[PDB]
This record gives sequence, C-alpha cells and structure tokens, in this order.
Amino acid sequence: MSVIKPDMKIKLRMEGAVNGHPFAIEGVGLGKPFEGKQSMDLKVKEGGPLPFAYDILTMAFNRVFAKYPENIVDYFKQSFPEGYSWERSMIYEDGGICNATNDITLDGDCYICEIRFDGVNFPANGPVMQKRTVKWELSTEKLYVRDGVLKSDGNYALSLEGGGHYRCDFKTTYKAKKVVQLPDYHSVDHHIEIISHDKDYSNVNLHEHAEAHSE
Repeated sequence: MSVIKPDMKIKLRMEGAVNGHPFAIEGVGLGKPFEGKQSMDLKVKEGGPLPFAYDILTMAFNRVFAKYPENIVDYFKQSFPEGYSWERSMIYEDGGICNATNDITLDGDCYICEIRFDGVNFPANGPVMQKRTVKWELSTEKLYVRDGVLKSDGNYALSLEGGGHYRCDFKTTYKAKKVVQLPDYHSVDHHIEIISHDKDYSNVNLHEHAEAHSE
C-alpha cells in the first residue's frame, strides 16, 4: 500500500522482432494506479519505420494500473516494491503468433519495465503486415489461479479498415517476486487507444483505462 502512490511514473524499453525484423522502443509515462489509468510516450529507437501494424504491440506496453474494488484481492499492488513479471502468448486467427515477457521493478516512484516481444508467421497479405488495423475493441481479461500463480485468458479483436474484425487469443501468466495473497476468479475490462502518432508511428502516445469486476 504505502509504496503505491496516486500518481506514479513509468519507464520502459522493448526489444523484439516481428517476422525476423528487429526493433527497439523506449517509453516514458505516467499513471494513476487506483483510478486504473495510464498514458505513455513511446519512441522507436531502432528498426524503424516499423513495417507492421503498431497495434500488435500496445497491450505489451502493467496491471498495477487497474481499478480494483475492495472485494477483489489485488495481486499486483501487493507485489511491490519487489514487483512481478509476466509471460504471454498472443495467437492470431491467421497463424501469426507473438510471445512476450515483461519484468517490472520499482525504483522510487517509477516502474521500470523490460519487455521482450517476438512475433512470427504473419502472412505478407494479412492485416498486420499491410497495416490495416484500426483499434482494439474493449477487451475483457479473465483471471484465475493455477499452480500457485495467476493466469489469464482473453478473446480479443482488432477492427479492420474496410470492416470486419481480426481475432487474437491472449494467454498470460503473472508471477510475483514475493509471496502474495492469490485472488479469486475475476475480470478486468481494458480500453486501450493510440491517442496520437506521427508519420510512421515512430512517436506514439498510448492511453489505457482498466477496471476490475466480479459480479
């Protein structure tokens, strides 16, 4: 509790590859852990202009920024100052698959995030490589306990240019770096949005709003 403040800073770096194309992105941000809101400025440092849709990256760019009611255990605010890491697979319906990890530490009032992101098998004719995505729809993450850690699933969808949706299945494992109380089964609704961007998304402002529920 005492380590989590109403306003806290974010620093992150992402390294990765999509279809073998390497890149690196750094971010600085700000968030309100109790109101479940955060914003960040992201700059592509290497591998730009990115030849794939930026939207496959945005949910990789921290569940401490989610509004939790008093009747649901908060795995994430419990884990600090030591922090926690996660592991995630994102399986798109045309066979592209992204794996990603994130190690989250706290230094003072600033979350430090190291992200590895690796996607493969995106077809050259598909919405990702041709940059035909518009936005993520509202995403409901379902969290449950297995083997003493916290897992989650999600059936998410990107709306496309010209209509229709592009489905992706998310599978996440969360691992706190210290012993914490484990929550019951519950949900978190996420709204993610690219607020601003330049010509080739070398500069992007990203916003997220997340709230937890269980009834």
